[PDB]
Amino acid sequence: LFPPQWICCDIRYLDVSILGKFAVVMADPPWDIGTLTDDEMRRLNIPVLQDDGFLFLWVTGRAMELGRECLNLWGYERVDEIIWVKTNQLQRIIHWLNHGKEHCLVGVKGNPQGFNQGLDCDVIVAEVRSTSHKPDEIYGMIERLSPGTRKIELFGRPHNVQPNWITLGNQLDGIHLLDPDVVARFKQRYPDGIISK
Amino acid sequence: NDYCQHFVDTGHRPQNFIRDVIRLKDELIAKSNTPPMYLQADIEAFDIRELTPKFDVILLEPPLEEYYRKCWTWDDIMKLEIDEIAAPRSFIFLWCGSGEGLDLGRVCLRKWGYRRCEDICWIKTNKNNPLDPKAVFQRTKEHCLMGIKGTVDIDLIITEEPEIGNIEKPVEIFHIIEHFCLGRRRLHLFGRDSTIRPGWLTVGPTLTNSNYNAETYASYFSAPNSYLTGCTEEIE
Ligand SMILES: CC1(C)CCN(Cc2ccc3[nH]c(C[C@]4(O)CCCN(c5cc(NCc6ccccc6)ncn5)C4)nc3c2)CC1
Repeated sequence: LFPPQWICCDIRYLDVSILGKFAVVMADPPWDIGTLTDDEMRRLNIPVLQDDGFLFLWVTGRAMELGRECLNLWGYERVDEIIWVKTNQLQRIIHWLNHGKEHCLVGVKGNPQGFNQGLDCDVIVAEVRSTSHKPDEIYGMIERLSPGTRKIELFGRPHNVQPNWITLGNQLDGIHLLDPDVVARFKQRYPDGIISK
Repeated sequence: NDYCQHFVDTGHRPQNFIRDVIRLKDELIAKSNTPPMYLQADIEAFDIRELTPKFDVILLEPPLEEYYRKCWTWDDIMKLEIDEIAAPRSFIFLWCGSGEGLDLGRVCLRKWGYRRCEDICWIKTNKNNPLDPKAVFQRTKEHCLMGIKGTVDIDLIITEEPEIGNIEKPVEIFHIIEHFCLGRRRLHLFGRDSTIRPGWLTVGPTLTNSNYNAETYASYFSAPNSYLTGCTEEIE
């Protein structure tokens, strides 16, 4: 379990029922603002991934509205909104206005218990790395919120892989699965080891 | 340097460590500003239609229950007929707090006929001072959503957490609006005596004096001043 696991794949086509239930889902989707259409986004099978937990959903532009929509369709209530203030290595800030921040919606589903609500604040301050590259502070925040629990990231890239996290994304390097029950349900669902349509 | 870890350790919000917080344009705005006008009105009980003309900019600062730790619920706000006093091409700036208003205020914008184009965040430092039940994190910001209908600055305002019970929003919001140069008929709903400001009509229940006259107000925008940006010369 504990060490980073991942799956290179098209998240549209993967049968995420094999992966089980997670205390936290994080998604950083390629909103159409290799992107996904709004219907493709609305159709993702997020609802099977959780019973009681949180969803972290990166948004920008009109995805700010659309992400709220997917968030509610998938069965979550938006209860927080993190913003990451973008700085350089000297802690200064990098249509109508220039943008100094990225938004991440926080959704709750069910009734999660045993989480440490209230340890971090809803503002992150941290340096920009690659274009499209998220700050590692979010993993620290998510760890303090729900420590030791299983977490899944959608549309992550290789640098995003983390302990306790299963990463899905089409630019990862193949498949790397260590959780036995997940290896089991994977082999049952994908015996010849391919995932299309 | 993990500023979130640091905040968990010390009580210092990450924004505490952001460093570092054109003139002639301010002069041009200040020159073309109408005299401040203001009217005491109980907005729930007041037909907003007798505020004329239609406005180019609306700054809407309803008193949210969450600001206190007469309040207006989003139920009340959503029933305001904002679309009846907005110019066909106009802009709205709506303070939504940090809770459900982030969603309900977006409903309002669409209800009144606007689409969101900016999400301006007021980030509140606690350098001088190291919970909603639904909350997952400590809330250290408020959002002011910007709307457009029809056809320099950044989207962050950083200041210290005001004293408890102080509901004032940072005056920087006004600079941001005015630097957009969106027109001269500017309305601030639920302003206060403390927010009255040249270039602005203020309507709100706690104002102590009124000077508003609909004809005097319309005076300021008659030809040849009908379509000014507020960022240009006075027409001699
Ligand atoms: C914190 C932020 C600043 C981080 C950046 N954020 C915006 C952003 C920017 C760049 C990103 N780069 C990826 C990783 C991905 O791999 C890139 C490539 C397609 N990705 C898919 C797509 C997919 N299905 C459809 C498909 C498949 C093949 C060919 C075409 C279409 N299946 C699995 N991965 C996803 N996420 C990103 C998010 C803002 C906040």
